[PDB]
Amino acid sequence: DRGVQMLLTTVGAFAAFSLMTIAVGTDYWLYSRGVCKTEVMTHSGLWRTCCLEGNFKGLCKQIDHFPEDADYEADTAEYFLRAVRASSIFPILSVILLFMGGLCIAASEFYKTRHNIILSAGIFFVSAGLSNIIGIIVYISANAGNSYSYGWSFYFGALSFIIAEMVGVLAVHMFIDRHKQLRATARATD
Amino acid sequence: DRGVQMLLTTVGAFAAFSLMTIAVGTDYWLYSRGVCKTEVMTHSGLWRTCCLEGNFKGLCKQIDHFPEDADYEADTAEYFLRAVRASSIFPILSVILLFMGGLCIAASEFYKTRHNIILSAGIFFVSAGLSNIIGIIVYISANAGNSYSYGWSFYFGALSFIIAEMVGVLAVHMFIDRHKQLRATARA
Amino acid sequence: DRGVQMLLTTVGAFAAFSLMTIAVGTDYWLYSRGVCKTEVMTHSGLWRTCCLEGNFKGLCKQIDHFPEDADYEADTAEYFLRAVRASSIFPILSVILLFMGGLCIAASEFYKTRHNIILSAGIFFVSAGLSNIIGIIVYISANAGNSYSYGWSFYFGALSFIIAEMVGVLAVHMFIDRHKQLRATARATD
Amino acid sequence: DRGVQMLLTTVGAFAAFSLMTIAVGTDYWLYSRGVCKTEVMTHSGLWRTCCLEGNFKGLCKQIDHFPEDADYEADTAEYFLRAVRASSIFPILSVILLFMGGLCIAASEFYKTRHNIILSAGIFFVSAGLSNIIGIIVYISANAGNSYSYGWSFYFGALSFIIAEMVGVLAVHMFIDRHKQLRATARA
Amino acid sequence: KPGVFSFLDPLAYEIWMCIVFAYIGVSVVLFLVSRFSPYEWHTSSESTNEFGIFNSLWFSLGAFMQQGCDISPRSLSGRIVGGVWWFFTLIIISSYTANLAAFLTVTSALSLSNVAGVFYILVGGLGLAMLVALIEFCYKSRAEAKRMK
Amino acid sequence: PQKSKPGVFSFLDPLAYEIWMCIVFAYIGVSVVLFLVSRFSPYEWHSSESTNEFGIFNSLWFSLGAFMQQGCDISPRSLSGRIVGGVWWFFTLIIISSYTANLAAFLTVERMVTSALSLSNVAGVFYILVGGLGLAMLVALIEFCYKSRAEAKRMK
Amino acid sequence: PQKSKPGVFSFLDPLAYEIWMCIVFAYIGVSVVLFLVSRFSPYEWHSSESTNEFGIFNSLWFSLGAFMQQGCDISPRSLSGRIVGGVWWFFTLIIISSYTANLAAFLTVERMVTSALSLSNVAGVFYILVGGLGLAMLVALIEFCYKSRAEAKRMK
Amino acid sequence: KPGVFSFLDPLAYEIWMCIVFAYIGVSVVLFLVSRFSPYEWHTSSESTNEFGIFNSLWFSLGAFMQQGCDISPRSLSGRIVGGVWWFFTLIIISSYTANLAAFLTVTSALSLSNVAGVFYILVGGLGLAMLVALIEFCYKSRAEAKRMK
Ligand SMILES: [Ca+2]
Ligand SMILES: [Cl-]
Ligand SMILES: [Cl-]
Ligand SMILES: [Cl-]
Ligand SMILES: [Cl-]
Repeated sequence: DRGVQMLLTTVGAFAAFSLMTIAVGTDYWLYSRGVCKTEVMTHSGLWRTCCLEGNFKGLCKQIDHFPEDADYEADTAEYFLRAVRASSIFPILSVILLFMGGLCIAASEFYKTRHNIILSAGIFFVSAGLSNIIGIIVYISANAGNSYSYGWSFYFGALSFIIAEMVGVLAVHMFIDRHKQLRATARATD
Repeated sequence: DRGVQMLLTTVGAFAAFSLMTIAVGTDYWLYSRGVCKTEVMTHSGLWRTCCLEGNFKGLCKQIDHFPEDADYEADTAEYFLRAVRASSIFPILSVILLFMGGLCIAASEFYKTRHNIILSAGIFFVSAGLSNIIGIIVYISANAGNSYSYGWSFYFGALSFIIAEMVGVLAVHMFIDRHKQLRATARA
Repeated sequence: DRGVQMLLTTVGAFAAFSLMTIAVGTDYWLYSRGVCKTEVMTHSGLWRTCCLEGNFKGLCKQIDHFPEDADYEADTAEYFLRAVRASSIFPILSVILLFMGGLCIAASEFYKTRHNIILSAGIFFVSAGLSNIIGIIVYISANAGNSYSYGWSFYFGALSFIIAEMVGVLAVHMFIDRHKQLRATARATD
Repeated sequence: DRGVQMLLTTVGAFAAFSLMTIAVGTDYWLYSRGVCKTEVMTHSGLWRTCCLEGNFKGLCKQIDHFPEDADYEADTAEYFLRAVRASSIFPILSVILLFMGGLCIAASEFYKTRHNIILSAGIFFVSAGLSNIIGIIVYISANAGNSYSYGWSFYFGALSFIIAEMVGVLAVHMFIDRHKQLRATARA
Repeated sequence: KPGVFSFLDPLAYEIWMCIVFAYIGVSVVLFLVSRFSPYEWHTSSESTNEFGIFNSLWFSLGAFMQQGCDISPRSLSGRIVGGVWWFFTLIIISSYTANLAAFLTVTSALSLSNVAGVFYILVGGLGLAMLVALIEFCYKSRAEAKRMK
Repeated sequence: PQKSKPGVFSFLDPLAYEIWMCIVFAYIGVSVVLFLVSRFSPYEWHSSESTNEFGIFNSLWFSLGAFMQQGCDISPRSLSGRIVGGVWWFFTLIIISSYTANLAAFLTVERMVTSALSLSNVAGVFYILVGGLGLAMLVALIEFCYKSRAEAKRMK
Repeated sequence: PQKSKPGVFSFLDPLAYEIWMCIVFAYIGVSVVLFLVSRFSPYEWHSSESTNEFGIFNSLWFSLGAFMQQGCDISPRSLSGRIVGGVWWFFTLIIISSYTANLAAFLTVERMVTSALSLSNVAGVFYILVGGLGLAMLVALIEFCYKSRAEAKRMK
Repeated sequence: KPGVFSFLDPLAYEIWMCIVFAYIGVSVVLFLVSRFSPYEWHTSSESTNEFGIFNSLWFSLGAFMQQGCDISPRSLSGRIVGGVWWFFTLIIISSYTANLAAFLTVTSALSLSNVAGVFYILVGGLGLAMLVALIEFCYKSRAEAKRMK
């Protein structure tokens, strides 16, 4: 079942990476009323807000991550949260960790003798899922600071988190199986 | 004893089926103030409601499960609940499942070589109990949609649920014992 | 240790019986303002209320267990509670059960061969404790239906309950020891 | 290693004792608005209180633990609490217990044949931690009897408590190991 | 006028009845999914798990009463039953406590007259347990007496 | 218009939808991390059985029991597993207290768009419970039929 | 006059004194009945050990754990023992819910004769905890000294 | 202005600090009274109980968090420690929940911005656990590699 497990792990890793990259790139994260001119139905992502319908349908404007005026630097928690949201450090970190896990799996398919590469890939996928969770929480909290809804980029990110956790579990299972087989062979040959 | 357990299971299945079929077919589920034409004390069941006092005593009218209200802003949940209540699909499904379980108990007597019939009967009795619970909850919830009380038709259904669960437990025990005997004989 | 255990059981049984009898007989259960004539400081028990201090100090009057008027019978729970309180059935039952347990202990000390007498005594003492608990709850609830306090007859009843439970535990332990010794002797002789 | 554990226990005992004796003897338990004569920012300890700003900077007055109030309806609980706070009996008792634990450690160094001295030291350190907890609670409760904060003497006391508990655990481990060695030698 | 059983007030009588029915159904289904399969028995005959009908009832009671258990289901279906029962218990018990907090704040210390009913229930249960134990002991003693003869 | 009663799933009203989805994600992550830190190291293994019993399914069961304030037959023993367990316990305490603060008030609020709780306010919980019992019965029967078919095929 | 703060033992204020003494009596009775129904019958014994572990001290420990909503390593197995345990569990649920309904409100009420809780409102609980720790240490040390003296005397 | 850690609001900061101190003290005393006596060890050497310092800390954490434990104290002094800790936990946790209900009833559904802090704490704990496990694995692997040489 090593071949089936490896195929499932690779397919899931690629799917999670692609979903996370698409969610980061696209701008259907939220559906809220707003403007795209520097109150109409607009769809926004992590970088830009674009208006749908109306006279200016299709016009995109970059998201202002520091609204209001006077630049009130009274509470450092708000500034830290706003900087974290503007940088989108956690979704990008999730993308990078998923890419690293996929590269680890690909390299392991070459060497086939260093078991720690599989463990590294599993750790990468689990950490990518955790980073995705943090990024989702940061995005929602920053949005908190008019009925709204979440688009398909948000749910693509959620699905990517789920698949990343599943692939991490599969990679850990493969590492455990490899070490069990090594121990069994050593016991038989001793 | 196997025979004693068989007799107990058969008697309990018959009792539960009789109680359920009586509860479905009688009109004493609830006592409340109401009207039996088209406000006196009134006893009502699942289908029809009758007054028990005054000049209107003894007159039964079918329950209006879909009253002609304003009906604006009517969520599908309320309509689904009242359709389920009007159809009485769960008490009747409980009756049907009890009958099927009783048939399985009866059929196993002529097919003693087959053991899965006893398991099927146990599953039927447990499912009948679950359907009874769902029907009771549906009935009480639809009643809410200020003095009232329940009559013996309601408590007949409650007793039928309890007996059905007991008979299902007994049937599962009989199935376990039959397979234990089979394993003991096969081993030795 | 049979002698020490038997001595402790007998002494505790006698003490609990005496305390319960004294609590039932005496009338220092409660300290509440009232009258003894058919508002002064009065002490009451289970049967009679007596005034302390004042011009009528030392005068005792039987407790009226059905106060107010019109003899309302709308709720049967109140009537049942009031009848139970007036009869004092549970304290008297506790006294009777303690006496039966003491008689069982004495009979066991006489027969010394039937082990079930010890078990009967233990059951009697435990049941007497439970009856005493019920009697206390009934008394307090009936009193509920002006700062007050509880006298030494109330606390004598409480101490009797505690000692009865301890003596029941000791009797059960003695029964267990007797059966263990019987089993050990049977095993040795077989 | 036994020597490593002994060194760690001695170092921790000395550190905890020094932290506690510094916390008791310095005046930076709390920062709050107050008066150092007979309303500016003020740092206060267990015994005395001094202002740190204005013309009255650097003037220290003894804390009035029994202010001349109307004093009527003074429950014994409040008087007991303020007497305990004024005496500072629990921080000083913690210091004394830490010193006794250190003396026990040294005596065990000079009396290695005896094992109960290590256990006594562990008990002393745990008791010193418990006394520290009680003293902290007493201090905070007496402070309540609206902006304030704690200074480094308060946190020195807290760190002393933590270190004392760790050193007590280490001493108990050393006692257990010594008795394990004794049992192993006696068996073989 | 509050009664001695006013602690049942926060929930309706129908809720209590349906709670009893749900408890019975959950125990029966748990025992069924734990014990019916012959492949869950190994080789009298010994079952892999300990979830007989009496043990299943005990487990369900402990789960509902926020008291835990000494055994836990291990199979998929048994764990489905246990998880759905846990969810039901959390919702129902939380609702009862929230409505009881609402009822008790309609600061006055609670009186013994409001919990006398629970005390009576406790003492009745203790008496029933003693009677059951004595009946079992008498039956076993009579059986042993017959065996000796 | 008529006052609207709480929905059939009104027991989810005390928390927002984002909180619920983040709770689900946190639960999945906690179970995965617990399994990883429990089972990955070959030095916790002895054909070969593990020192602990925290496989992925057991880890999910333990985390579910912790969230439901129930507990199971197992508990983590290692330092890393106990860190996961303790932080999950703290999360559960905070979240469950916040959820159960005003559950009854959320279950009976009437919206225009003390009284005892009625069965109509908990009917959804009852429906979910019965559906879960039915699903468990179906799963058990499917497993039984599969095993019986496999055994019969192996015999013949 | 000055407003009176809650006493050092204000955590007992939600219930009346009669309730507390009846709770103590109920706890003693429950433990005694549990021990009786668990250990009295010779048919539950095998020099000879019992089938269960519900001695009087273990019964008291189990009942205390049940009241504090904690649980211990043991649970009754017989029918009578489980009846005792179930009725005690129901009693505990009712009493603990009633007690914990408004504990914070009882801890901060000011009497003339939302705000965070302060340490002065729970100082009594802290004092009781530290006193219990000291008592446990004293009991352990007394047992150790007694055992050491007995062993030394047996040696000589 | 509420923060991300507003769930700690119902209790004062001093209460949290003293809770931490009390937890440490209870764990240390429990381990001491369970393990100090040589007569509690039987015959490396095996102890009668399982209440070492790490296990004692785990037991105290489980008791405070309303989560139970896999072990329970058996001696008189250990049970005194456990009972007094249970009493403390009941009082403190009940007071926290009552004051949290009061804080939340100053029906509005809770927002994720009020529990973001607990989510951050959870993720930080998971990351710390993974790092600790990896460090332990690396140390064991290095030791095994040295032993191979
Ligand atoms: Ca509450
Ligand atoms: Cl974007
Ligand atoms: Cl009808
Ligand atoms: Cl009298
Ligand atoms: Cl000072």
